[PDB]
Amino acid sequence: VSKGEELFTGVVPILVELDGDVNGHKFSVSGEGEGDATYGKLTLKFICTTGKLPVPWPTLVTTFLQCFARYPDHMKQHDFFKSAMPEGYVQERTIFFKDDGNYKTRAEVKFEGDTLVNRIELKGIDFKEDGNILGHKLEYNGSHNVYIMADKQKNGIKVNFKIRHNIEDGSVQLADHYQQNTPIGDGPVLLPDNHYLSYQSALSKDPNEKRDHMVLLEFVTAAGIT
Repeated sequence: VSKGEELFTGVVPILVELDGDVNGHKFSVSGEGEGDATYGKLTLKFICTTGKLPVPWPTLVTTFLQCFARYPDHMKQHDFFKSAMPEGYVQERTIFFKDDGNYKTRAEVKFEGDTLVNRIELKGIDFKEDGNILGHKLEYNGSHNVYIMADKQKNGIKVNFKIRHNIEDGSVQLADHYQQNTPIGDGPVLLPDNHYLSYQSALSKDPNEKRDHMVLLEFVTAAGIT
């Protein structure tokens, strides 16, 4: 097993730091938790440290650690994420909210000692002040697939997927995701055959937490290659 892989055989502490600006509404979020890739398990708690989060927490779920996905033994040569560790990779995304604005994110995911860290910058523009996002019309508790393909030319991967956030009136707010990952190091990485990650997610609250926050539990499993 490679250095990349063996770095995830046990429980790994996680730290996330995000700075955002959506239509001029600036905010910061700190996250802590742990990942157990053996079980594709993520347990996290995010806290808005600047007061009230100006966007719905559900819209930040996908932004808030694919290196913790459980890759079946027979699919191990297709795990790009762990292969780039500990040096890490840069994840870039554009998330288009149908009939509203878009988020553009840049995240540097890598190890700092024994801690897996993700430093994120989020920029949102063209949002409607009273739309489903800035107007907070999305339900908090709104199995889904994330499609991965190799991008040989850029020595990384290209990822695409759609999320449908539940609107309070019963409708749905589509969030179309376009993602790219590129290694930070100059070392070797695994370029995968087409496959996907299956997500199970659940949002909750900490009963003793007064700050605006989100408790997020996820189970991520690679599939698509039999």
